[PDB]
Amino acid sequence: GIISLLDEDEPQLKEFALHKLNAVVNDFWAEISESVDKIEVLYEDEGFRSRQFAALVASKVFYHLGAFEESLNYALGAGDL
Amino acid sequence: MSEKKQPVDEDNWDDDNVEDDFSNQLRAELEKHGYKMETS
Amino acid sequence: AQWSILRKDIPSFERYMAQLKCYYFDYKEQLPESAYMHQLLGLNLLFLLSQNRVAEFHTELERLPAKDIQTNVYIKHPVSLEQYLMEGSYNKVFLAKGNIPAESYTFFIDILLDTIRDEIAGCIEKAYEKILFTEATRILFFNTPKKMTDYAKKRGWVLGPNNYYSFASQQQKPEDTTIPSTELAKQVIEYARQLEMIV
Amino acid sequence: EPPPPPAPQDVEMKEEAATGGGSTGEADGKTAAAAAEHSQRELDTVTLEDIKEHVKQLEKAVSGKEPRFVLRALRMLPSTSRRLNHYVLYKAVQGFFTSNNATRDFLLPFLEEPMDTEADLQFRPRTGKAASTPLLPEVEAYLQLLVVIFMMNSKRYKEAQKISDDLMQKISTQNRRALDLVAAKCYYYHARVYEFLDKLDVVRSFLHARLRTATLRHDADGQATLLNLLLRNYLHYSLYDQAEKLVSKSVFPEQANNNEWARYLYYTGRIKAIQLEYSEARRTMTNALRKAPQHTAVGFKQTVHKLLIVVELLLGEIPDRLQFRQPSLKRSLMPYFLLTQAVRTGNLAKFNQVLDQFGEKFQADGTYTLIIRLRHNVIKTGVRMISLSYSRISLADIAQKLQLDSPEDAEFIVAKAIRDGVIEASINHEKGYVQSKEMIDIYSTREPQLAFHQRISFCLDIHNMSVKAMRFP
Amino acid sequence: DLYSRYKKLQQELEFLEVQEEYIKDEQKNLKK
Amino acid sequence: YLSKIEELQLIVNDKSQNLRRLQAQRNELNAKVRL
Amino acid sequence: YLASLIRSVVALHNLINNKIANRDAEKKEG
Amino acid sequence: DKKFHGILDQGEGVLIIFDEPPVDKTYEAALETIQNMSKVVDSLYNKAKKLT
Amino acid sequence: SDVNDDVRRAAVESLGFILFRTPEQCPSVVSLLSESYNPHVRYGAAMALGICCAGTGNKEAINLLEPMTNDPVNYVRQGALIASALI
Amino acid sequence: PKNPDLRIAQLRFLLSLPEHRGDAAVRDELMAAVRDNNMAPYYEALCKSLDWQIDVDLLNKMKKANEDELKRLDEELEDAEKNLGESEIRDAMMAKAEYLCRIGDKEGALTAFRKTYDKTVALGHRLDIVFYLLRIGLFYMDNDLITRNTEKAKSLIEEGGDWDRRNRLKVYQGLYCVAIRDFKQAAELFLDTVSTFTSYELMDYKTFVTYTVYVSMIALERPDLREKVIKGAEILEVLHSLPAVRQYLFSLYECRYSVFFQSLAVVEQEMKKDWLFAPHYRYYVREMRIHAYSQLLESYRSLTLGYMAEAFGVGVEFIDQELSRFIAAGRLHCKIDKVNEIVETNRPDSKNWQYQETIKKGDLLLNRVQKLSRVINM
Repeated sequence: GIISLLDEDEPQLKEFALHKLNAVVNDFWAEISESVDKIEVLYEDEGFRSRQFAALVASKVFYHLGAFEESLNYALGAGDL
Repeated sequence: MSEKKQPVDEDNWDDDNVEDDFSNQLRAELEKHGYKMETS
Repeated sequence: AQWSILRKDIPSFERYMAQLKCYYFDYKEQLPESAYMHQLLGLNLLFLLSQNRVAEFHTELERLPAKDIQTNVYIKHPVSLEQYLMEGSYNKVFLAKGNIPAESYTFFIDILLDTIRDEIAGCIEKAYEKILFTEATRILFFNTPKKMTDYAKKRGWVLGPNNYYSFASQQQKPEDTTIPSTELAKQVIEYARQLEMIV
Repeated sequence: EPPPPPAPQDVEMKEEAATGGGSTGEADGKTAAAAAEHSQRELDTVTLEDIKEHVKQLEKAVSGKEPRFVLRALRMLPSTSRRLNHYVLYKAVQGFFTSNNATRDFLLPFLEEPMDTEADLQFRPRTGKAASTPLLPEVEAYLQLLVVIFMMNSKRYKEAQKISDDLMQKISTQNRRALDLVAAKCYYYHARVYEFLDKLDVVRSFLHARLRTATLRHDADGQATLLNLLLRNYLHYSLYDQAEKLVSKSVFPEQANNNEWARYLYYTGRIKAIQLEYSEARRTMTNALRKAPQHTAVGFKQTVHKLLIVVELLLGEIPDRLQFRQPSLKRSLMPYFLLTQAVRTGNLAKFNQVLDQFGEKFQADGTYTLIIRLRHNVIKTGVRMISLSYSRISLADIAQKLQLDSPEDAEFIVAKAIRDGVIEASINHEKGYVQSKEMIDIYSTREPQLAFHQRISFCLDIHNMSVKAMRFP
Repeated sequence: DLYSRYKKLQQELEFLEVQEEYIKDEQKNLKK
Repeated sequence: YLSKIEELQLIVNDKSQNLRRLQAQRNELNAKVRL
Repeated sequence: YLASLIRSVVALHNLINNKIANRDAEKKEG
Repeated sequence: DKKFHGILDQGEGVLIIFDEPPVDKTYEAALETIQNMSKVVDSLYNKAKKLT
Repeated sequence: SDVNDDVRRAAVESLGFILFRTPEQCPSVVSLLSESYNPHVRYGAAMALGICCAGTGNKEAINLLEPMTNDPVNYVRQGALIASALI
Repeated sequence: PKNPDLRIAQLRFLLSLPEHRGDAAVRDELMAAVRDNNMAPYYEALCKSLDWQIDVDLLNKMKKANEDELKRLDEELEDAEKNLGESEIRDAMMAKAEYLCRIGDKEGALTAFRKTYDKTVALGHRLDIVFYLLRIGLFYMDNDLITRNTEKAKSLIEEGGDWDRRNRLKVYQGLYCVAIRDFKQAAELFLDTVSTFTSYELMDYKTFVTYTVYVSMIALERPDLREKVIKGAEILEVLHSLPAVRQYLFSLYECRYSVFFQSLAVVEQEMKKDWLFAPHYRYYVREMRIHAYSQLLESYRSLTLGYMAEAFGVGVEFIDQELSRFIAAGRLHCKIDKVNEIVETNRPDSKNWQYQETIKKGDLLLNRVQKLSRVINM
């Protein structure tokens, strides 16, 4: 998958899909590990709104894997969220 | 748990598959097939 | 999905197919029955078979195992066809192509034709001695395209008349003269480090 | 009855005497993360409890320990050991006094009684023992009707022992690990309460959340016990979760109990069965097979061997399996003596007679991917046997002696045999010659002296395991 | 406390790694 | 928390101190052999 | 060959007294 | 029946007789290790007995 | 590591000089230094507990001073008793 | 027991292989049933062989002889309870009570086994007991009691030293070995053929010479083969009696091709009729021919199955699947071929094949102590 769905140019699919991410995050820690590059692109996309939340759940999943320091740098660049 | 129902109720383990062919078949194997040379 | 294969959008095709796998992975099994419910797994089985994903073939045979045996001859036929790819290959492909009444599977058994033709491009020359033109005529169909020419020249070898030798392979009888005698005692160096860390 | 009173009075006080009285010396043995000498002894006697008499297997008078011990659950000034000695003298409520049964009815306010009484002075094995040992030795009643939620409630007060475990005593308790031993066991009782009728939906994100609180900071044995749960529920439950391991594979730093590490390597090797990684699976399932020698005389080692050797039959070749014949196995016909007989024969009619005839037991296999390449293992066993026998063999011999109907079908089997590197055959595709041959240089010029870095790398590994083994005293 | 606790065990930790390092040279000299 | 768990995983280093007691045990070994 | 056979016997040297004296010193410590 | 290491070669002529008899390295080592495994079995009852 | 034993003797005399403020570290490991080959490192090993801790009356350090005045060599027993007079 | 009813257990082996007939059942079933108060030799073959029409004038006069024998037991032990000798009850009644085990069922366990086993200190009476678990291991063809007499025997193998009878323990332990596939210990334990001349438990000593040559012809490498079965002096007479037995050794040692199978045909015609060998006439005789192809296929290297098949008889395809099952049987490494037809042998295990078993043991048994090595902490 439900993260691969994000080839639509409208970002409100990505906010719908992050609304899915914090919902069914309790079973799907693996898919973001293949979707690291999507969190890198959507993180480095400025006017795209969900870069801060991409740093949030990227800190969650890299917290889960063991990248606590990239969870830390995302926790820095994650904003007030 | 480990039980849950059950407390109420170079050896053979090496050979038994070829020894099956030494259990049902080829008893007089080269002693009828050894007899093919002169019976036929 | 039928529009994604109508336009040949494969990532959105298997992505919408992954959506449908999330619609039967939907945590309420108590759903009404769509008419394509099994041959969508036949689609996923077929292209998932053609893209060479065999652990996906086994979690295909494992995510819904028990219903794959009896119903949907478009499930039983690609897995007995997988037994035909396992044993008796190049003998039942076009005969199996003679049996798909649900015309959406020819598109992906053409991808199975692609994984046929590369294995012709690896399994009749450079593994044998010589094959005559008529066997490449049989298994390489249409009897002289620039396709079987493209395979005969794709091996990196120039054809003879009425013949395809499978020569010019496995040269020099390689030996690796003294390199393991160097590097394995280079392993013995850190074996002496294993004499070093222990006092 | 007169023989029912003295025995639980004896063995029960022998349990909590060493349990509380020795675990007192364990947590008062201020650094005890590996001693736990009545914790693991106590769990050895709780595995003995499930065999023997329970807290009170309703032992023919009233089942009175349950209205006895959890009352006044309070470890004050050491006359509360004399409160437990009052709980020795009050064991004649069955014999002398008014018999009052309070099982399944007052056991829920009895579960409230470690909170109804005063402060637990940091010996949680008694209290979580009182959260497990009442109702999990009542799983053996097997009705599982409205007491599923009772045993589950005892595990909710175990979750209150998780709150008082990792949410209290913030200075290096080291009973947290022993409560991961007891907590993991009653997570198997979450299987033995939930999984009789549902799935452990709490312990999905609480599997990963108990893994979260048992990840790195104070993790010991929660890693691969929660990963045994993770690995074991998600086989009957649908897969790809073993691929959810693959991005976050973390195994033990040091191996646990050899039963646990044994069965754990059996679980993940049994995943590599359906993953068809045939190289690692034979040695980790061999390791797992030999590493669990203790079992009940009616089986589970024949279960572990039976569901072990199927992909070993699917290797293309197999040895004739194990080496210690079992007759109750012979009665149950579990790992298919007759079918592996059909494997080492090149037979097909009796082979598919075993397949078609025994399909109700192939249901008990549940691994029908065996046959789809196991008939192929019959034909590759045939061409491997004949090709291994003959120096040269031809398609005129084998292609119709094994009734493959044509030369080119056998040329496809030898295409997959040279593709598998099985045979060094050649085929003259002009007249129909398999101009097969056997390669040379079997001598020990190069190959064993290359292999001696595997033999001696193995040997130096056992050197260093012997050194690290020496490092303990 | 808390602040003094890793103000004892840190110095004990450095000292312990120091003479723990010295032991190998001790036992090395014993062999010589 | 900040140092309230750093001190705890720092208490865990007493297990590394036990290996040092094994080390001083090794120096106690062979000292009477050389004597 | 001498490394293979002989160092396998060096493993066979260390393992026996290492295990026996190991668990003597282990479970005979208390 | 009898022997002098006169191995048959139809197309050599010398019918080459050759051998390397002293290879007692692996002989004595293998004969030791066969007994060594019996010694480790002789230790197994001490090992499995002393523990539990 | 040195072969000269008087500089070894001073070298184990340095410990009470540098570690008198927290003196409770030394005797646990200078006890291991008491098993030396020579009465030099046995000698200054018998000195370091004393000159490290002499303001105190450490019963464990005393308990290590008793086998040091139970030595075969005489003046290391003497130095153990003088360091005991220090303690 | 010993030898008559032992031979009636050999008549139970005559019940064994001809099953389709009931006449060679009933002839010496009756002839064995009428002699010497033998209730059991028609009782278990009353249960197994053909039944009896009646037995009143047939065999109940022999249960009447069992009644006279039993009432003089009721004379004898009551005359022996007055006497105070060498336990006169258990001696004078161990004789007729081992004879009671000859009459009927296994009640000679209680009235033989412990009856003199609880009394004696010498191994003669207990060795008669051991011989009787042997013979009841020939009646029922036991698995238990022919091990339990070794079990009782090893209580007195610890002290002894004797010429005939302890070598007979070596003999019948030999028959226990080669009752199943255990071959060399029977031959080596028979190999002292001198000391076993004639005791009242033997069959024909010449047939003992045949049995030790049948179990001794293999497990005896060619210097030891000629050194025993050819260079044996006193054996040459007791194989000179039976010429085909003497021919069999001389046909195998000649190393021909066809007289392997004429001779082997003779030993086949013997090796049906031998009790506790008739379950074992496959691997013995493929052991014969694997010895033959082993000793014959090593020296040649320019070998061809045309040149084999000329002198075997016919072996064009007749030894094809034979030697294919032999190479494919795990042993006999040579290279069977297509019509190029060159058979190529292997190493003598001087260099290459020796380099395996060290790691075969250093993986397995050393891995067992890897697990017990992992029993340190948990």
